[PDB]
Amino acid sequence: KPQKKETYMQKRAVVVGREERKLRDLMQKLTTIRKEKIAKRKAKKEAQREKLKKELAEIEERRREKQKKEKKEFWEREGKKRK
RNA sequence: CAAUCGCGAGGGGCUCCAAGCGGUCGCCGGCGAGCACCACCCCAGCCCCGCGCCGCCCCCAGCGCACCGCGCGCAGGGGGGCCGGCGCGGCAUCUGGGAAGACUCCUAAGGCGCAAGGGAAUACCCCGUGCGCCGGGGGUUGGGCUCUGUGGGUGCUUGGCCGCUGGCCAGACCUACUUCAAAGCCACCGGGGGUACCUACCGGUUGUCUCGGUCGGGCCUCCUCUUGGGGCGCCUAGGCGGUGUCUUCGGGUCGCGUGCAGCCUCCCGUCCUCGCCU
RNA sequence: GGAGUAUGGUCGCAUGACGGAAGGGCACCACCAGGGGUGGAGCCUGCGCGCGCGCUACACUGACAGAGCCAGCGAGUACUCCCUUGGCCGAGAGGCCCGGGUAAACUCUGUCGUGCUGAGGAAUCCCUAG
RNA sequence: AGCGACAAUACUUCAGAGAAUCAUUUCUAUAGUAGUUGUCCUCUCUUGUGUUUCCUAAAGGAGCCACAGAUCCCACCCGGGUUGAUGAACGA
Repeated sequence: KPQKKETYMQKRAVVVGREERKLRDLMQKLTTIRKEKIAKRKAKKEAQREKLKKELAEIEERRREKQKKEKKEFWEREGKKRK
C-alpha cells in the first residue's frame, strides 16, 4: 500500500542541494537513454534473427526434397534389382 | 421553612396598587469547606497622586472684503484658562489572570512518550504492535525468569553375589570324571527372461573318470526411478520505496535595461504525469 | 520396382386380439384449505379484427416534511440521449462558449384530513417454504 | 445409387558409409602407445558424510515433588559523576 503518513525517517532526511541534485539528474537521463538504446538494439537483432530462422526453414524444406528424391530413386534402383 | 417586619422602582390622586427585594426570633432545617480572603513572583485593571504633550476656548497681534460699519477668508509670534483626554512614572490596598508551596493539584486505576500499522471530517483527528517511562493494587530483615544437577515417585511392599537343598560377602578349592558320535522332517531372497561356467537335484557311465536331463539358486539381463507431486531460482503484468525531469500556476532571487514595458540566471511549493534504480 | 491411401474418367450389370371385476399406488393436468392470476381501462410485443402476455393507471396501506439506518452480483485505453437559435476563433474545412426542447424499502418524529383528488362479471388457469 | 475391373494421375513408405575410443577384475585383437614407487613438510580450493545448532516456521513436550547450584535481570546500598556520566567516522 502507499503510505499517506510521512514517517519519521522521511521527516528526518537531509535535503540535498544542487551539485548532487544535478549528478542524480544526469545519471538518470543517461540511464533512460541506455534503456531505450538496448530496446532498439535487441528489437533489430530479434528481427534479423527471425529472418535467419525463416530462410533456414525454407532451405531445410529443400533439404527434405533432396531426401525424398534420393530415397525414391534409390528404391527404384534396388527395388527393381531385387526382383 | 415558619412567625413577623420594612423599603419601593413602576404607575395613579401625604394616600393607593404591585413586580420585586431584604432584616429579626425560632429553626432537636439540611448542605459544603476549614493554614489559605495566606506566602513567593509576574501580567494587567479600579481608585488617588506626579509630570508633559495634544484637543478646545483665550487675549493682545496684520492684508483683502463695507473709505455710509462691525465682523469675516487667512499667515502665524509670544505667553494664558494650565478644562479634559492621551502618554509615561510610582500606587498602602482592592479586583482578575497566570505562576505557585510538594500536606494541598498531580484529571484514574490507569496514564504518558517514541517508533511502526490501519482508517478518515485529509491541516486537525481516530483505533489496538515493538520499545521505554511513571502510577494504583498487593507486598515479612531482598525478589524474579531461565537453565542445570541429585534423590524419590510415575504398576502390590519376599535380600547382594556364587561353581546355589549349600556357601560367600576379608573368600576357598581350582582340572577332575568317563562307556559307548549323532533319529528324521521343516526352515522368508520382489516380477519377466537367459543358461555358457559353478552349485543343487534326477538318471546314469566306465574305471573315483565322465555323460545326459530338471518350474531351484549362484551368475547375467531389464524392470522394481524419471511423480496428475514439493522446494529453490529465472522471467514478467504490476505494487511500493528512493528519486529525476516535463507541463500549469503562485511565490522568492542574481542581474540588465528606460530602473515604464519588460528581459533575465537561480530557488521553493502546487498541478501534471512520465521516467530511472546491480 | 513393390505396398498401401486418395483423386478423376471409362466400361459391364439389373399362441394372438378385446374387455369386466376387485385390490394396490400417485397427482395443485384430483378431492380439501387457502393464496394468486387473466379477464374492467390504456399502451403494447407476439400469435392467428381476435386471443393472450408483459407494463402503466386507479388510496388509508394516503399526501407532505425532516431525522436515522441497511445489500449482493458489477473493471476491455471502455462508456457519451437528442438536434439545434446564436456568438468566438475561423482564407476555407472543425474545435469551442452560452440558451431551446454508494438502492428501493424500512424505522422514528411532526402538518392536512376520504376530498371522479374507487382494485376490475361469468369463467378458466396456476400455486405448498425462503 | 452399389459392386467388379482398367488403365492412368498424385502422395506416403520399403538402404546405410568411414574412423576412433570404451568393455573380458591382462588382452574387444590392436604392438605407431604417459602411467608396475606403501616419498617427506606445509598451504589453498573443492565434492560429499555424521552430529549439534539457528533460520525459513511453526508444532509437540514421558509430564510430578523435594533439595541444591549457576548465569542473567530487578531492588537496596556503595564508587565515580554537570570541576562532565553515557553515546559518538583521526588531518597534526
